[PDB]
Amino acid sequence: DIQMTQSPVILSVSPGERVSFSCRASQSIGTNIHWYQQRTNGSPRLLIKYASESISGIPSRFSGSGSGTDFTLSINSVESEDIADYYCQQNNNWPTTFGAGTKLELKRTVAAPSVFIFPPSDEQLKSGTASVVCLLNNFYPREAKVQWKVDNALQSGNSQESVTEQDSKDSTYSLSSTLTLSKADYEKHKVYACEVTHQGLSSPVTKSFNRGA
Amino acid sequence: QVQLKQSGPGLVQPGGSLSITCTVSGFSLTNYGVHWVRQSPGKGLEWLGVIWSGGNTDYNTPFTSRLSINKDNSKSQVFFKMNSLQSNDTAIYYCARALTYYDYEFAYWGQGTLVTVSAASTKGPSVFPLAPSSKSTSGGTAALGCLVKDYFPEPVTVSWNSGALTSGVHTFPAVLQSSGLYSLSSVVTVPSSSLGTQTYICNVNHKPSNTKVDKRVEPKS
Repeated sequence: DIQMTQSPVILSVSPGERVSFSCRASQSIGTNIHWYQQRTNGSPRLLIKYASESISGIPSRFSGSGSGTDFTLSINSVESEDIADYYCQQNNNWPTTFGAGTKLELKRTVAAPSVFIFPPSDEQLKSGTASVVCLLNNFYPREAKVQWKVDNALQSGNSQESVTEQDSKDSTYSLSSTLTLSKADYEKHKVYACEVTHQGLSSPVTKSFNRGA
Repeated sequence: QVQLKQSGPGLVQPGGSLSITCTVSGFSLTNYGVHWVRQSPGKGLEWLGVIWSGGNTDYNTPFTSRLSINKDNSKSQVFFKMNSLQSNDTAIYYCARALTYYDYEFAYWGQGTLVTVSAASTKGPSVFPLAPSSKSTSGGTAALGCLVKDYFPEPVTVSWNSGALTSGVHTFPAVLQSSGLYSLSSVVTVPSSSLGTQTYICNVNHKPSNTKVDKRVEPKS
C-alpha cells in the first residue's frame, strides 16, 4: 500500500499570506491525489481533485500542483475561515490511502486571557463532591499556565484542563481547568484561587473567592 | 442537494459488533457506490470498503473477515456492520459518496458516528450550573456555563437556548477522569446588562444513555 506523508504537522501563517501544504507519496501516483479540509468537529470537504482540478463551490484561492511523488496544496491570501486540518488522499493504487494531516494555525496579535472562577454549585455539593472551574477566555498564543491555590497552598494532582481548538472567527484559544475536591475537604478551607500566567500578562492574574462569603 | 445522514453514536463491548445506517437523499443508491471511512487519533483516516451501485462490495484487506455492507435501495439506506470489535476500532465512522459512480473523489460525507469499544457501561451525565458572578464581570461582559460531569462514552452535544445562542459559546474537549468517566464544561460570554432579563439554558444530549438534560443557569441572589 502507498504511504502519504504530510509534513510538517502544523503550519502557522499570518493572515493574507500564501501557504503551501506538502504531501509526498511512497511511490509514484501520477496525479491521482485529492485534498480535503476538515474544520473542527466537521466532516472532510473536498477541495481539489486529481492534483490540480477545481471543485464546485471552493474558493479560487485554493489550488494544487505536483506529479509523481511530490505534491502541494496552496491557499492564496489565507483567512480565518481556513483554520482547519488538511488531508491528502491517493488513489492510483488500491486501497485508497490518506495522509495524517497538517493543521493550519493563523497568527494574530498577543491577547491575554480573560479569567473567571466558578465555585461549585449548591446542587453538586449535595452529592458529596465539589468542582471548582477556572476559565481562561480568548487568548493567544496557545501556551498558558493555571495554578490552583487553596488557602494560598499550591494544589497538585487534583485538577484537569482542556483547551479548545483555534477559533475560526478571532484566532484565539480558550482553556478550562477543573479542581475536584470532596465536599468535606472543600468545606475545610476558605480561599479558592486560580493563578494564570500567559505571554500577554506581565504579572500573574489571580481570580479567587471565599467560600460562603 | 446530496445529503448523507448517519445513525447515532454508541458503545460496543470488545468482541461485539457495530451497526451503522447511512440514509442518503438527492441521488439513488442504484446509481452510486457508497464508501465507508473511519478516523481515529491513532490511525488517522482509513478507507474501509464500498458497496457499489449493483450490490457488489469491496472490503479493505484488514477487514475482509469481519465487515459486511449491504443496503436497501428502495429506502435509500446503506448498512455498515463490523464484527469482533477491539479497542483499536474506536473511531468516528463516516459514509461518503464520490463525484462519479465509479470513483473515489469523496465530495459528499455523512456527519460521522462515534463508536466506542470498551468493556465499561454507559452512564449519562450530571449537569451543574456555572453561575455568572458579580465580582467576575469584566467590562460589560459576564461569563456563565454548565459543567457536564461523569458520563460514558463520548460524545455529548451541548447547545445553549436550544440553538438560539451560538455567539461566544465554547464547549471544551472532554477530559477522562481517573474514574474512567468523562467530564466537560461549556461556557458563554454575554452582556452583563442582560443578566436580569435574559434566560440562559444549556441543553446536554447524551445519545448512548438516551438522556437529554436542560439546566437553567441563573445569577445567585
